This record gives sequence, C-alpha cells and structure tokens, in this order.
Amino acid sequence: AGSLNKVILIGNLGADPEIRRLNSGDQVANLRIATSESWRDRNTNERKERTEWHNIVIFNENLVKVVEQYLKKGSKIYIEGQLQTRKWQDQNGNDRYTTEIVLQKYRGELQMLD
Amino acid sequence: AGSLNKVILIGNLGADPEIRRLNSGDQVANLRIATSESWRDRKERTEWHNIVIFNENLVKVVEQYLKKGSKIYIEGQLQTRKWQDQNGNDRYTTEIVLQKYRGELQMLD
Repeated sequence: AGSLNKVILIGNLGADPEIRRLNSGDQVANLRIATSESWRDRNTNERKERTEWHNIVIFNENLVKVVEQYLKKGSKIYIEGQLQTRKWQDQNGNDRYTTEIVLQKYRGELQMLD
Repeated sequence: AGSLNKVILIGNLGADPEIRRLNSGDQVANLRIATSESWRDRKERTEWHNIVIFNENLVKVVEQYLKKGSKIYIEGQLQTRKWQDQNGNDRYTTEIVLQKYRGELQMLD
C-alpha cells in the first residue's frame, strides 16, 4: 500500500453520544467532539481563539460499548481514527460531501481521559 | 487547552501542487493526496485528502520539490469551513490545514 490515514483527537463531547442500532442489528455511535486553539495574530497582536467540531462515527463494537457505558456531554476523550469523506446526492441530484472520522470494526482507539 | 487536533497522512499527490499568492502577500499551497486501503469479502478504496498549507517554509518545499506522484508525509489539523453555493445554501468543506509556523511535511521518494 504505502499509505497512512490517521486522525488523533483529544477533545470534549458537545452532546451525549448518539447510539443507533442499524437494521442489521449492528450498533453505531455518533459523537461530536470539540477541539480548540489560541494564538496571537502576528500582524495585529490580537489574541485569537478557534473551536473546531469533528464528526466521529464508531463501528468498532468494543468501543461502542465503551461509549455507551461511559460517555456523556462534556466527557473528554482521546480518539484515533481514519478520515472518510462520503459522497452523496441531495434531492436536486447535486453531489454533496461529508467528512467523518471513522473507527471501523477492529480499528480505532478511544481512551477516556476524565 | 486539554485538546488536540492532529492528522497524519502518508500518500501520493494526485495532481501537481497549486501555489498561489493571497492578497495579504502570503503564499498558500493546495495539494490533493491519495491514501488507500485494501480488503476482501479483493476491493480497494482510495481516499482523497485536500491539504491547504499556509506555513511558508513548507510552501517553499512544495514549490521546489513536489509534483504529481510524489509520496509525502504530512502532519496538519482538520478544519471545516463554511461557504455558500450558487443558490445561497450553506455548504461545508473539511481540509487538512497546516497553519503559519505549524504542521510538518517530509518528502518520502
């Protein structure tokens, strides 16, 4: 292969995890995680700050059960996944893209940091 | 802080890099990088990543060395920006961003 696709986040859940059971019986967790930053603007010397929101999708059964058991709004976690951008079509036939951090079955890491 | 936003990729440029001078006078590089994964049930899936580099020392590396096909390692941060389409509707685009003075890039060929 000769490639690597790895996202590592440490952040806080913006809301309680969303756990759904797909028609197949498979569980999936969706999380929304906040990461943030501060810095001096180099030209204005103003102090700046920016929060980034990340959509996490977890298919790994072990980690779903961890999320299910332990995670709530405000929980701080470490997570490792892969970036996947899915392509879809809205009502108008227009192509749309959604980028997610995906923890596939047998992959990914989640550590509770609280 | 108590937070971290880090993406690490190794992959190949899917096109020659794009280098531009913004109105501030700063330079920016846009690259597009493929990573891939194989599996059976033999299938391949290529993931395309859109990289924006504001770090001017790393823009110079892109300019002086990188071309279509080049294999690189890059460390950056995920940023999702908002924009409006032709009909005024909100849309979103997620990019791996290397801000001024941040990020890493190593040529691997």
